[PDB]
Amino acid sequence: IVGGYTCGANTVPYQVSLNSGYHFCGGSLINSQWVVSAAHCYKSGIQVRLGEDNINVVEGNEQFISASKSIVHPSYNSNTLNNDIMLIKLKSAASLNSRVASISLPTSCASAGTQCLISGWGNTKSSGTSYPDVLKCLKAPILSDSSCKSAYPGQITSNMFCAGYLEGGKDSCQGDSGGPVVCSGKLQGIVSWGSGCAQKNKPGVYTKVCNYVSWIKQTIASN
Ligand SMILES: [Ca+2]
Repeated sequence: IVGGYTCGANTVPYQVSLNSGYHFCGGSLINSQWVVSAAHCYKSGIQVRLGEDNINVVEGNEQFISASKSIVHPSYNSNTLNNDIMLIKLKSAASLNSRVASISLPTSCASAGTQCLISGWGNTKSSGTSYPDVLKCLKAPILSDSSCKSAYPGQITSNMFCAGYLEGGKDSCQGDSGGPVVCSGKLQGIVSWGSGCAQKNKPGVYTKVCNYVSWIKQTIASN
């Protein structure tokens, strides 16, 4: 997250860190045994880390649970990042409390102008690199589809939306991928891609979760 603020320990209780010996992507807890992330975060041997603030210090609220199964969306296209969404099933159910909690799926798509919360442990610089150890937060609005397509000609599908600031300075970034975009207490987006980070006229692009609620619910119900 570039230009954000320190969330505070366990103030984003649905935020997960995906770990393969190191943090490499975010994700969102959507019930006690399932996590949603980005398909471009796929790898084998994922450990899901819940209840994290400082990802380099054991602080006492963590739950570490291995993935038993990963399901990349059937139509994921790694060249265009269309359908950039993946489901991860935990080997055992998480213990839910005030600091580890699930985020609700949306019943409707959010409109442009809605304010959302984006969070992650990604890079905090637009040039160069600095990775934080504690979770960072950013409040940002959903941009109109017209602004989004004008910023990224020929690249925005109906499964993507833009959020952020056309002036630049505030954005998600590398290492935030897979993490949540929450608006009005519902999961509306997944950190997916962008050109650089926090660059003028290049806002973040996010997977549009409301298009996938049917697939998510059907998949969870039979796996
Ligand atoms: Ca920790």
